[PDB]
Amino acid sequence: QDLSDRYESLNNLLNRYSTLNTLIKLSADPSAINAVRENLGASAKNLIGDKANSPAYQAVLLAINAAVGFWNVVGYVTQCGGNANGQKSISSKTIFNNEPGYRSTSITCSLNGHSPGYYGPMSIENFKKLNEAYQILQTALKRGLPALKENNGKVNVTYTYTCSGDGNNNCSSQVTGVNNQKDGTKTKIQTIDGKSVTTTISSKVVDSRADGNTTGVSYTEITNKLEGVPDSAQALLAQASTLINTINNACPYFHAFSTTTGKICGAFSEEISAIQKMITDAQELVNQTSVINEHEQTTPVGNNNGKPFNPFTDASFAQGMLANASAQAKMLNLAEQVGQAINPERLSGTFQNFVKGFLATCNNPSQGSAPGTVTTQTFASGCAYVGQTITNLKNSIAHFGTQEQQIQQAENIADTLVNFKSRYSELGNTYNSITTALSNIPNAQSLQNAVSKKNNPYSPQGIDTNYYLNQNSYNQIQTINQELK
Ligand SMILES: CC(=O)N[C@H]1[C@H](O[C@@H]2[C@@H](O)[C@H](O)O[C@H](CO)[C@@H]2O)O[C@H](CO)[C@@H](O[C@@H]2O[C@@H](C)[C@@H](O)[C@@H](O)[C@@H]2O)[C@@H]1O[C@@H]1O[C@H](CO)[C@H](O)[C@H](O)[C@H]1O[C@@H]1O[C@@H](C)[C@@H](O)[C@@H](O)[C@@H]1O
Repeated sequence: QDLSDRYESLNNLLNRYSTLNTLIKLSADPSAINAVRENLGASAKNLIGDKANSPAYQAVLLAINAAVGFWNVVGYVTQCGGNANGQKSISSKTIFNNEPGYRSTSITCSLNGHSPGYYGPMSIENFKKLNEAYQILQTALKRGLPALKENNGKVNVTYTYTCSGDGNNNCSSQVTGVNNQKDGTKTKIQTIDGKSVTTTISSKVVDSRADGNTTGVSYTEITNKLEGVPDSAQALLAQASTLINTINNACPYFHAFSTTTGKICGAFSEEISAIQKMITDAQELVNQTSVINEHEQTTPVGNNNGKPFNPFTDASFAQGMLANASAQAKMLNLAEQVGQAINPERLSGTFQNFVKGFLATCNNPSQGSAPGTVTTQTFASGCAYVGQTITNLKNSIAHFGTQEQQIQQAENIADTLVNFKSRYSELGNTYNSITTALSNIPNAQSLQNAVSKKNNPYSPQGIDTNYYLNQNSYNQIQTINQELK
């Protein structure tokens, strides 16, 4: 009926009025503002300092694990080969160790007679980039990711690959930088995510007839040791980004899922799309960290010398407090978005099957294997704890409800303080709208005292009007409103 709508609208406005009235009062009381500030600094600590219990940590971890896991699933079908500078080769076998190959802990790039590129074999230049990102990630994950507040942790990373076959120049001193291919070294300063890392490149030739060589051919083995690689959230998401984008940029031929021959960037476009979005949301989330750290909540507000707190003039801290609280809300929203992108309960079709049946599983034999473990059975499965990270992310979000409420409270109070005059007018304006709604309901003379107000020229806080709610009238209004229907 018409009248139900009038009672519903009025009940809602009375709820709003009462909440705004409370926001005004909270914003004029330093002991309440201080408790909300303290709760806000404590949630920040949680988000940025904790692991298991931080949705921010779990969302970063999930973005990283999705990328590593994607490669563990599709690597073994992805074709690679050729000689340096992305050139076609005749007989170049280049093997990368600690990679999820078909029944192997290496991937063999041995596609001869076809020019590397889009819908062809991945060039060795791209595989070298992909593989370095993958080794950094797997090494960092085995050791464990630091909390979002530790941005200067470091890891050492070592990996090896070999070249064999007549004319293979992917391990030549020209390409590696070493003094002598048979027995050589080169050290340089390499930039990774804006940091300087020391890199040591070693080269040796193992002759076909050397002791311990069961392969029946001569090969060159190249060792890359990176010391001091950054393992921060930021740096590892950059590596996850490099890994996924290098796969997309190369878009290589594969040869095996809903498709069993094609190009990786096509048959797996939906998965790539989700994982890029996860990395980007996680990076934006990590960017919110710096806003949080810049606006700390440790100092009590209010004047300490007897001056009553005046919200019009004594609230210069509120802008920082709003930036902080808004940035923490933003971190939660993004973390939730990382989770939604890959959660199999929200997916359908071949994307759901890829996630449940491949990405989120591990074929490694056993408490499962540690993170960063590659075995002869990894291929076609994620082996990156992706199923359990989805779960730990959903759970950390659900158990962060306490802090989510406190973040909301701080956003509301800080917004009020930043905009005090304007929020205090809005209270008055909500009053005025209620007074009209009241005047336009039937026979209801005894409800017209539901709100009232009084002048107070003496407020030491500039709060020259007091706003009231009559509890009886409110209750009656609430009953009447429920009783339709
Ligand atoms: C090709 C090839 O691998 N040639 C290397 C050779 O053995 C081969 C045996 O694998 C196989 O059983 O027979 C084949 C003949 O059909 C091969 O020849 O082994 C020798 C000695 O161990 C390698 O030579 C040495 O290492 C090089 C870098 C150089 O210092 C030599 O002076 C040293 O003796 C030989 O490698 C090739 O050597 C030539 C010069 O003879 C060129 O340097 C060439 O670049 C080089 O091949 C390259 O290095 C290989 C070790 C291997 O990684 C290959 O893929 C790469 O292209």
